[PDB]
Amino acid sequence: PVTATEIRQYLRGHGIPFQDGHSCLRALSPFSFSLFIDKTTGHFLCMTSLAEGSWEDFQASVEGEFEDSEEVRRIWNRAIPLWELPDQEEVQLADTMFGLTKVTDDTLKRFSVRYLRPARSLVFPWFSPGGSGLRGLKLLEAKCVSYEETTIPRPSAYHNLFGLPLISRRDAEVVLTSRELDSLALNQSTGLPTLTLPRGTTCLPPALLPYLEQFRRIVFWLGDDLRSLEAAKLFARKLNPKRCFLVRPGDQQPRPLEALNGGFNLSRILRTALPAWHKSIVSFRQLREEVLGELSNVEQAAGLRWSRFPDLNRILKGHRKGELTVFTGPTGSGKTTFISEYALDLCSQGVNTLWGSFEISNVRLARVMLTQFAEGRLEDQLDKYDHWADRFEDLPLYFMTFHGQQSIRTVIDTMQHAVYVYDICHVIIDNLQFMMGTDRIAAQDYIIGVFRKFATDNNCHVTLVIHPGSAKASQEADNVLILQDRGKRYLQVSKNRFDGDVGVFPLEFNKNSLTFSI
Amino acid sequence: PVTATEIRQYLRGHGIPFQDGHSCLRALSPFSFSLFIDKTTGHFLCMTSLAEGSWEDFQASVEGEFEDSEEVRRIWNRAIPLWELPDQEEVQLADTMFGLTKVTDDTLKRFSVRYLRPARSLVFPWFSPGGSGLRGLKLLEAKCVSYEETTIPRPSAYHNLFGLPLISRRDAEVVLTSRELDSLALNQSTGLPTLTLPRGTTCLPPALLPYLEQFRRIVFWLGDDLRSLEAAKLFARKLNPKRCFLVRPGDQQPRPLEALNGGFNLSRILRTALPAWHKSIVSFRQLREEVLGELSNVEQAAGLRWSRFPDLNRILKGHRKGELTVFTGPTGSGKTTFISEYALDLCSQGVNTLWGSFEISNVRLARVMLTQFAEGRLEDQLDKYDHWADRFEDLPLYFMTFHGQQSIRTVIDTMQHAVYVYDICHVIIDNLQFMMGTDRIAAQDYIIGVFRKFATDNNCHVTLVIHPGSAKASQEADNVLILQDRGKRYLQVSKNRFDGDVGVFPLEFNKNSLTFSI
Amino acid sequence: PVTATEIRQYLRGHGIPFQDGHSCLRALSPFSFSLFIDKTTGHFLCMTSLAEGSWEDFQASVEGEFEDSEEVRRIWNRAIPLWELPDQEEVQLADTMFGLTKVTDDTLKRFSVRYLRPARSLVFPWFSPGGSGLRGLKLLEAKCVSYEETTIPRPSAYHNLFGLPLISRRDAEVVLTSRELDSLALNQSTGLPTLTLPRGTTCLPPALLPYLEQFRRIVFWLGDDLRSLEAAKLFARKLNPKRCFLVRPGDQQPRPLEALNGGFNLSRILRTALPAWHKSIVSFRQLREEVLGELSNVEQAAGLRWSRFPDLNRILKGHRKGELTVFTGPTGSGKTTFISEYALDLCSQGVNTLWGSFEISNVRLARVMLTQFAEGRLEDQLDKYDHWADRFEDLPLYFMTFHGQQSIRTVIDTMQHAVYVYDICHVIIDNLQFMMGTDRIAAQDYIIGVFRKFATDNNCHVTLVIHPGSAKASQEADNVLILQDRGKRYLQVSKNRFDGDVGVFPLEFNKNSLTFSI
Repeated sequence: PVTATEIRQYLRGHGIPFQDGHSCLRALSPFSFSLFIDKTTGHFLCMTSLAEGSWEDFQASVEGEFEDSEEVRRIWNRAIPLWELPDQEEVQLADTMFGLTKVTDDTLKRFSVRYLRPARSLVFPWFSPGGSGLRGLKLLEAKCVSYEETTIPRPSAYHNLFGLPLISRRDAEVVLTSRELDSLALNQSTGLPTLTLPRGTTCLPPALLPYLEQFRRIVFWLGDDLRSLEAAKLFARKLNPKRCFLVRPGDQQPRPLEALNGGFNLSRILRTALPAWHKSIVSFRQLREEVLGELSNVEQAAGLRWSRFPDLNRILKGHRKGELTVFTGPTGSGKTTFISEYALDLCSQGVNTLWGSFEISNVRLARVMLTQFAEGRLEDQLDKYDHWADRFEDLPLYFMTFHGQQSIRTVIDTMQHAVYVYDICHVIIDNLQFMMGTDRIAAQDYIIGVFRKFATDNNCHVTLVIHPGSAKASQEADNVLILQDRGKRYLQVSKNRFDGDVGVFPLEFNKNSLTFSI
Repeated sequence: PVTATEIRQYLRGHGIPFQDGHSCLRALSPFSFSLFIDKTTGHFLCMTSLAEGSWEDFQASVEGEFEDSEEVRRIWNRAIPLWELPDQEEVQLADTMFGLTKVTDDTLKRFSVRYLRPARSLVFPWFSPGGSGLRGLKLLEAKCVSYEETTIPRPSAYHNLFGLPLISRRDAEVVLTSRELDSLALNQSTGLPTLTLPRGTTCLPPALLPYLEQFRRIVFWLGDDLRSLEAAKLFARKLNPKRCFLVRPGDQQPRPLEALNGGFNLSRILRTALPAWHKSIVSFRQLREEVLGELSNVEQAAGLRWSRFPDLNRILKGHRKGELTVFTGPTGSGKTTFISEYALDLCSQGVNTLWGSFEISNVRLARVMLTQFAEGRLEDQLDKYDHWADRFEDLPLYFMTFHGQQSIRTVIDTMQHAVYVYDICHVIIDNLQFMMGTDRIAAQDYIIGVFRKFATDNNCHVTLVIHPGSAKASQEADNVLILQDRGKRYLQVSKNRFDGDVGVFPLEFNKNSLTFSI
Repeated sequence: PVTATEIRQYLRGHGIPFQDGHSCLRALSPFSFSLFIDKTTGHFLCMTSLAEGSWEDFQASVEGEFEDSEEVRRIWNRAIPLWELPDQEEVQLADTMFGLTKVTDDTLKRFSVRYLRPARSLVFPWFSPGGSGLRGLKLLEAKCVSYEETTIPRPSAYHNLFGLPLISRRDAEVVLTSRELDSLALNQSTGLPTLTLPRGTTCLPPALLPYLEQFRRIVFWLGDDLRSLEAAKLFARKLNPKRCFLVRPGDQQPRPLEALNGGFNLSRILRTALPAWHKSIVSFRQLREEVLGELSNVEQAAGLRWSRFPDLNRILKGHRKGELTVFTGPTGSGKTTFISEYALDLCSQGVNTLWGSFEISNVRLARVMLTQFAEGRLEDQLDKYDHWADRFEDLPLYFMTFHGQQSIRTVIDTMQHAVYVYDICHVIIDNLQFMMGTDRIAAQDYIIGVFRKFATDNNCHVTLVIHPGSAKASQEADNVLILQDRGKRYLQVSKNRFDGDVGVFPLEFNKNSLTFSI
């Protein structure tokens, strides 16, 4: 709830000379403008003092922390660099499975890419911004051709930008890659500075924003799918899209790793980058690639495909961004368990989800959702609980804890804050009456319009569950889901913004596994 | 009705330099910042002058007390220190009943733990903050394994923090314990400073807050039950939860006394303390312990169990915090006696209750409630009245006296003030019409919403008795209780927020003992 | 959303001395008044520094770009000047096809008109304002007598004013010509300075306005049709019509190229130019030519004739300027495809069109409109896609991208901004309900009146498609189009402002080509 003007006037209180630089303001550090203040969160960070915290921490600091030490040097010491391997069969097998046929040993030395023998996996080190020891390791394993990502520490704390020590202060152009292998190929040929997102197209933590402040031109290259382009656009809004460019996906525009392997020239691809910022009026030139992609990716024109609800997939046909849907049904039918299952299935595919359930006792909700993840009854499997707990704490999944605050204004800024900090791509609220907290009809209409305004402006998909349909709700909402009863129930959809397809299908619910089936 | 800004400007009137320190502001004492002013009550207290009083007393002091002397030194002189006992059988029996097998004699000397021979009970002394003589003694007796608590003077005035002289000014970390024996074990192993609450998880008087101002990190450890965690959270709100941490209860997280006896490492338990302050958005990491506890303590998921209303227990299933319930019934059925019985039974289990009865002549109400405590007729037992009077004046039970004030705003701040000063966990108001004080319907709806807002924000359970049901009351309220007549009556519940269970059961009322039965 | 006063006060902030000159203010360049600031867009441009950008760029420039290099010198080197050709048959054939019988070799040397041998086409060079190398080439080819226009680079970026180096600073009179050959004849006889519009009567980019600031008297001569006169009037509003004059079309007032060839005196035509600015009251003197033209051009009294809807042409009889029409029909009839076809057919004749479609996913709309341009199915013709893409990116066609903005005020200024920047002569909005976002009826009436006010004031034709006719809409609107169903549909018109002709005709829609037929 702190605006940029409030940040500026607070700095003027201490008389600290600050310069408005892109996203995070730069000023001389009181504890050459090393001090950086986040525009939206006020999270301070110094390039020299290396101090981080909240805005309230900064306020208390002018009046009058972490080590992250883990047994990770052992893994580094027990792994051999790829370019220092005298073996012939081992290295040839290594590049074939990881697609490193065209990767030269010079790039390996520059990026310090290491290889581990016990599991035959790549090693991607994390270097401290201050030149200290290793901060973490990222491991990629090839299985069959599928790549498995494993990192130490947990992915929620993994904030490594590959090539950060390599890039210099005199560099203004940087290209971001969703993976790390494609970054090696991109730097090998173009030679321009490049960086990799921590968890790919999952999310971009704001802590990494100050490191990218120096660059003036930024080109996004995060895959070869419409989902990657949408993820790039969300990332663009954080970094003042007036200073960044995009590379549209296409048949002739593959990923940098495949482009070098396939022999296609990548300099032309980088040259045809289109601006991510547009005026209120645009021409067809900035849309030629998008229309071509939709013409050959009609399956990608919609959202992701659910792996547990084929019947829902054949009617809704996807889960887009910005669209708002409303779910409703009679009480006592467990309409709160289904939405947890619906969110969990989408969450398993790499979608950021946020839970703002009210009057549900979210502690109990976490238990129900975890049982759904286990696809069974966890009471009997209490012995094997740590294994599923570790698997549970790697998906993008977050919860909202409101103790006394219930106003509509309060929840909006917190939801907006959540999107900025963790790239929340999906928000679900269980009870809307608790937010309240002809008057009831008018109040219900007002809050629904606010959510529709928030969903459209922020492009984040929002799902509202209604506890007793409401007047004027259908016009504002894009989709409707009704779970009626006849533990057997059926879902009926009578409004589809994207497709205009309606229908109804039955469902079978089992309390043993808390998972619906048909 | 005095805000923090009003406190600050009043200090600026005299020009006293004050520093905003956590909860109670620190300033130089005019009668090194010894003077402390409470944020909510303004109760001044000096570390050197040792002067206490109300905010109005402070205002009158700048313009122009107690001794608490009791025959308690006799008990101390007639008791022998545990570490100075040459007997062998006596000391071995003493530790077995009190669970002091692993307690070393060095800890006994440090804490000056004494033992009394006539009744075989522990002695816990109270030391004055200024280094004066003893202020009180706390006695714990083991009977069968049950511990009985007896203190001199009365528990309402017992404000002793065990280990207060022991802790130094250069200590920033303190762990609070609900008992005293576990504090001895905690200090024996960890060696970190620790303190004990006066009456355990009952309440924390604000007078003890300035003594804890010096510490920056505070860890709560008040038992191994969900009730203890809830009590810790209420205590956290008083002491700026941004500077305190919590230890969640669990099977692998026992009390410090049992942890040392059981051999479990306690350093790990202290290391995994989770912050008591959270943002508006949280992840699953800060909820792993809570969901595990609810999975193995399903009986503790609800409130306490009544010892006198099994029929009410089988439907309501508990008495939670923050939930609001409304009681109603026809006049002349003695609906005011039942609520006194309902509060008294919960009060007997260690729950703070406040009475704001209007148009009931609370002096008469005290007589009725006391007769219910005696479980019979006190008219015949007038000879044995002092014994029950002493037993009556040790439960947490308080009353509200409103002579002329009837406005809704006035009662809200007084109720809020009562919670801050004595940890009021339950508020009951007999008559709502007296507070008033289509107009009547609108006024009744407004005040009910205010109570619901107050109950939810402060997490204090509030019960309203309605004197003739009301429109729009069911939606705002969480539970409904109706006492209809057919001195035989029956209670019907048609709304259960926590469980959704409804029913109706008869009751038999006897005027001889003023206690309902079935 | 920046007014002229805001521009003036911002300049006063830096203390830059600025002089209010006609359209674009003149001031001393900080990076003799070389700096020019656009009144409506603030697009800065310096005659010496040669720096261009947006108003926000100017704001950021005071705190603390393009090359357009193409292989065009090869074409110039491979072409021979017309006056340097020793051939006799070739030059005689060249002038007969291009109508250059009366053109003298002296004019060719002065304007540096070149001729290319491989395709037998004229060459019109583009010179940089700073005297640098060639910026572009315009090619005119004669085929049978029809002239084909081809320019390098794309017409959207062609901003060449023929004769700009030739005209001096001491010239106050300039005559604008829609073509280039007529400019050569006009300068040959009159000898007065003259310039040519980049794409003729299509549009006048604001970037060319500062170059015409020096001239005080401007005479428009853009053809011999009522459309040319209307286009001249729209151009007049941009350049303060108080300083410009018009030449009315007529039988005795042909184009300058034909006037010299036909032997008619052109000095008299230039002398009888009428002012383009009039008071609120006028006499018949300034209307004698207009009434004569309408008397002999009754076919030109209305708008253009559609080349794909003869049935619609026989009833509506044309597409005028300033008139507002409303289109409506039942959903699911593809009423959004027809309006794209209607706009595309008019766009193919040289009419600037703007798309502000809402809830249509304009990226998909571009695909549908492009398929209509191909007059068939592009899925099978994906191999021959670049050829149609190049043909698609030369018509005047623009789109509006609104992500979160939906207010009526926002869309009005953007539409007004679009007209100023690109001479938008046609605006079509697909969904009006999305702009919203008895109250609905009042809101719908208000926005329709705003569009009617905008259409009448700006003389731009606006078409609104209504998604369910509305009350009070017929009175404000000028024409109504209804597409009912009985994929066969029929269009009914029941209101014609210009003609008063009503009727209804059927239509046949084919999904293979997405083009209606009868």
